[PDB]
Parts: sequence; C-alpha cells; structure tokens
Amino acid sequence: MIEDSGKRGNTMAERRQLFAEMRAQDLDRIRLSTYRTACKLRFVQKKCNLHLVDIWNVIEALRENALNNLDPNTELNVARLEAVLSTIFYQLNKRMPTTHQIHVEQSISLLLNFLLAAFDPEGHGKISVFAVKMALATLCGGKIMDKLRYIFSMISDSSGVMVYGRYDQFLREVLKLPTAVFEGPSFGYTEQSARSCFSQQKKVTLNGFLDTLMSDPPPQCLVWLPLLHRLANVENVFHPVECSYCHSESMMGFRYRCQQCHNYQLCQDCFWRGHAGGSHSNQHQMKEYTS
Amino acid sequence: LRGRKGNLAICVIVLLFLLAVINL
Amino acid sequence: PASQHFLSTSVQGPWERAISPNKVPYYINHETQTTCWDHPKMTELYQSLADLNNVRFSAYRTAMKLRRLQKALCLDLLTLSAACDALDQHNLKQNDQPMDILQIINCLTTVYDRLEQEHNNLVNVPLCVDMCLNWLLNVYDTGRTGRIRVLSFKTGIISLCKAHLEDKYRYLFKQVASSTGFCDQRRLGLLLHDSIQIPRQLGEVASFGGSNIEPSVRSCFQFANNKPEIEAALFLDWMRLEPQSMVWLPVLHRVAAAETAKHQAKCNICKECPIIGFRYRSLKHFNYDICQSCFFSGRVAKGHKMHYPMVEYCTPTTSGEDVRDFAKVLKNKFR
Amino acid sequence: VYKVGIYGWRKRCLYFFVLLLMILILVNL
Amino acid sequence: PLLVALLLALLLAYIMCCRREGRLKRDLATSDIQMVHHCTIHENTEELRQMAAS
Repeated sequence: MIEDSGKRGNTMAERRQLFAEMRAQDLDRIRLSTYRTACKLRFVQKKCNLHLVDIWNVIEALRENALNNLDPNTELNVARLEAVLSTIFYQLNKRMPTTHQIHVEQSISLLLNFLLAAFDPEGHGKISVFAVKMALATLCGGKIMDKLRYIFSMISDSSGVMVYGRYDQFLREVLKLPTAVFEGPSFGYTEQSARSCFSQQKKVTLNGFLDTLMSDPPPQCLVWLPLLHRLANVENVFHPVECSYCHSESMMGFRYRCQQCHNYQLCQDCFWRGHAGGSHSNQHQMKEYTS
Repeated sequence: LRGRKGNLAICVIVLLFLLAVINL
Repeated sequence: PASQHFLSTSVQGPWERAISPNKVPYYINHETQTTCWDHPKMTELYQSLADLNNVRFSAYRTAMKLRRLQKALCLDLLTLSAACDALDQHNLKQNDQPMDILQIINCLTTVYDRLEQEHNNLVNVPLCVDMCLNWLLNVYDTGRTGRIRVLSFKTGIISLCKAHLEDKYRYLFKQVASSTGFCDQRRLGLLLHDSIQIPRQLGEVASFGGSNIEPSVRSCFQFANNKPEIEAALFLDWMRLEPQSMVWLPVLHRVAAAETAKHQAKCNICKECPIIGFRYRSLKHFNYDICQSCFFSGRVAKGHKMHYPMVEYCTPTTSGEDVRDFAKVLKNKFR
Repeated sequence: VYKVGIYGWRKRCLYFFVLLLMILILVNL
Repeated sequence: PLLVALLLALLLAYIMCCRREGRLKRDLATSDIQMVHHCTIHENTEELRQMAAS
C-alpha cells in the first residue's frame, strides 16, 4: 500500500516532468496547429525513444503477450507487467550495440504515463486492448505504410473491407492523442470526421484506404498523421542556404520558399512561429522543400 | 621453403640477365 | 546459498535470480513464465558475448555465437555415433517420455565419460555436465518443473554435436516421423517449436519470423504440394531451400568450416592479405575482395550500388571456378 | 590492430627487371 | 621497336604509379565505432588458436 503510493507518486512526478519538458520546448508558440501537434508528437517519441521501435517489434511483443487472439475491447488490469516491457527492451538490446542503448525505467515509465494521460483521464486503471494497440501501432517508428496496413488489417473483416464501426472506434482512440498533448480544440473528435474521411456508400479497399489517407491534402482530422512521419525524416537534413528573418547561415528541418518575393527564404522555426518581415505578406503561399 | 625457391628463381633471373647482356 | 545476494546484482530489473534443488542458479522472467539459468562460468561467457553485438546481420550473429558456445562447451568434440549410443543405452527412445533430472544426468555422464576418454586434456566431466545441463534446461525447462521431453533434448544434442548436416537432418526426421517415415503437420510443428525455443533464449527469435511456427509449417507443406505427410527427401529439399527459421544451422556449419579457411587474397578496405576465414567477392565490380572483419562492421568501400551482389567464399578457391566467375562479372559489366 | 606484410618493393624491382630485360632482348632480336 | 618501347613505358607507368595503396584513409572514413568492431572481430579471430587450446 505504501510502496504502491510511492510508485504512483514517482510515476506522477515523471509525467509532470515530461509535460514540463514539452512545455519548455516552446512548441506551444507555434501558430500552426498541425505543425505544433507534429512537433509535440515528435518530441514525445524522441524522449520516449519510441522512434527506434517499428511496428514489427510491437507485433511480436503482443504475440508474445497473447494479445493477438484477444478481444480489442478488453480492459487491461493494473499490474507490474515487468516482462511485458522487458520483451521489447531485450529485443532492442540484442539488436542495438552497447553504446547505442537507452535507459531502463525512463524509456517505458514515461510511455505508460503518457498512455494514461491519453486514454485514462479519470484514473480508472482499465484501458481496452484496442486503444493501447492502436497507440503503439501509430506512435512507433519505421514506415507509415506498414503501420497503416496493420491498422487496416485490424479495422477490417476477413474479406478485407474496413468496418465503419471499427474505423470509428479507431478514429476515437487516435484523436485522444492530440488531447494528450493539449491539442483538443485543434484536433478533437467530431461526429462528421468519419463522414468527411470516407463515404458510407462507396466501399473502400486497401488501395482506396492508402490513396485516401495519403491524399494531397490529407484529411483534416489526420493531416498531422503523415506530416509527423515527414517531420521525422527531415529532422536531420542540412541546407547550406541563408535565411531572411533570423538570417541563419545553416537551417535544419523543413524548408519553405515564397514563390512571390525575390531572394526570401525562411526556416521551419520562422515559418511555424508566424515570423514575417519586409514587403512580404503572411497570406502569400509557401512551397515546402524537404531537401 | 618459399623463400629459398624464390632465391633460386632470382639466381635463374640473374643468369638469364647476364646471358642476354653477353648476347647483346 | 551465500552467492545469491552477491550475484543477484549482476542483472537488474524484471530478471530475478533463483536457486534450484540441484544447486544451480537461474534467473526468472516472471510475467513471461519463462526462466533461464546462469552459471558463473556461463556468466563470464555471456559477459564476453555481450561485447560482440557488432554483427550487422541476423544469421551470421546466431551462427557465430552458437559456434563460440559449442567450442566453449566442448560439445563439438562429440560425434553423432557416441551420442546415439548414449541415448539408446538409457532407453530414451520415446519422444514424449517425461525426463527427470537424474536421467539427463546419467545420459550426460555417458556422453562426457567417452568425451573425456577421448579428450583427457580438454574435457572435465563434472564441469561439462553442469554446463550442458545448464544450457539444455535453459532452452527446454522454462517452467522450472524438472521435466523435459526426450525429443527436445535429442534435437539440441544432435544440432550441437559434430556430424554431417544431412545426417543430423535425417536423424531428427526419424525422431519426429513415425515408423512409416511419414511426418504430418503436428510432428513438424513440435520440431519447429523445439528449434525456435533456442533463439528466444539468446534474443534473436523475432528476426526469423518470431515464435510463430505456423508460417514455417505452411511453407513446408506448400513445398510438399499440399501433401498430408512429408518425407525425408522432401524435408531435406525444403531445408536446402533455406527457410527463415532454420537457416541458422547451415550458417553454423559454414562458419565452422570457414574458421580454418585461408584465401590468397587482399581485403579491399583493411588491406589484409592473405584472407583468413570468410572471403567476400563483389559480383559487380572488379578486384574487390573484402574480409569479414570489415564486412561485419558495415563499412563499405566506394559505396554500395543500385544492386551490390556479393558471393561468400568459405573455402580456398579453385582457379577454374574463379576464372569462370571473373568471366561472368566481365560479361555483366560489359552490359 | 593493423598487421599486414607482403613484400612490395621487391615486387616493383622484379617488375623493373622484367621490363628492362624485355626491352633489351626485343632490341637484340 | 619504338611502338614496343611505348608499350613498355605504358606498362611501367602503372607498375610504379600505384605504389601499393593506403589503408589509413579507409580508417579515416571508417567510424571509430566500426574500428572498435575491427578489434573485436579480430580478437575472436585471433582467439581461434585459443579455441583449439581451450
């Protein structure tokens, strides 16, 4: 009882520290809601080192924990589950080199605290298998195509046709993630999001699913879903070009070029924070360069 | 030995070289 | 024991070291219901292994680690004939027969007495018996019940002994097949399950399709033209097809063979001549030969290509064959 | 941890000798 | 013989111009972590004799 209270206090303190670090990253100053949500998700993934975990590690781990043949809406009880995280931890350690290794408790305890924040706001301690499974399928690293194929596999029937109820529950579970990073008003669940994304009459295949979710532009309720992945890809790209607002000699990340003005280029920080100057106006269109 | 076989080969090379010199 | 508090801090977290009635320590992975042992000699062996996480690929890692174990366990000195005589001497012929600690101890003593008589200066019977019991109960005693199956022990010893690869394949097939020589889905699944209990002990089970034996059985019976039962010849052919979950044993045999290989060639990165061990020759460029010392680190000379084909010599080359493949690579680069 | 030994200057001098004898004997012919 | 001597000079050009080849520059492009591997993969390779002894 006393040790349980101490562990609960430690987990709450770790969650508070993670949220304080997220707020100290000045990502809330970003005016664009989509890019702010993508940056918050990227920071959470990097702090929890979940960018190093692909969908296949999660699949093998849930197969080990007998989660593959279980009902998606099965509430998970409160337990230590030390071997559950040990499976992923040792799977990574056997593949990663000694020097390229991470912490033992901070790596997963913060993830558990964030999962509790995203899916258990009332502190019930019971989370359905579907919610955690979708969170692990989405927030894991690797290729978005494989995770999306897995999601479409689990939201469809044996005939490969997506179920509207399963897709609706999937949208419900994944739109709680912006609420975890304080983006509820920005990206919250609405009764017309599923209707906007897909029609109730036209049958959607796997090819149609991939074309619709990776359409240009993506749907509003999931537009941050691929962009975060892109934010993972462009996070270490070097550009030897000068800027126009901060006058940075070298800029790392997304590139934005104005097609109206002459010799005016801006970094990702200047573009996301609403920084502008000169005869240029904020309503001018920007073309995004990832390289 | 490989070294000794090489040395006898060098002796062969040297004798061929001097034979060619006296031919010239 | 007094060493419990001393060596319980060698591992941390969910791992929980516990002692056994046979006074052999073992770790505990409690929520997985799986348990593994760690003797101090095997503890220093695993500590030496932990610094060898530099292998880039999967099958190479498993083969090299298993070769290091087999040479360290001195079980490479054991032949197929001696192990077969020892197992037939104890009447351990029924694959489903429960096995207590005493029967395994007796069979291990039977093997290691002959091994010491052949290797007096290389085999110590009690230490080797303890080490091999440690490894076998690591692989096939995750429940700490003291009972194992004869088939799993047979598979482990035959895989870890010194014999021809096809001889081990044939003996294991005879072990799993019926008196008529036919093997259905269930016996193949049991054998594949016993095989997959090995990589999970070290931590490289997911790289070969995980612990799900169903795709392996499906592939084997699809190669069998959907036959209800498979034969020894078809089993050998499907094994030579190099499945995902069994390639590790031929890779082990190859690395054991190439451990004494000496190639008259120069490494095209670290300039090591002659090549000793594994020689790798590119099938696109010319005069590019790399030693496994730089190959395992992932460092590449002149960069990789759109396709960068490679052949892996494990034996000293024949001049006719390498002139033929050089003619082939000139033909490839001509186009 | 770098230890490789192959006689190289001996190879260049051998190639030099082969070259000069080739020159000389072709001239003689 | 002038053509012959020209061909012999063409031979001598790459006979002496190569001057073997360097390995330290390949070490420079090699990451020091990969150099750490180079020791370890050689350590067990040079322990092959002590494999026989043990």
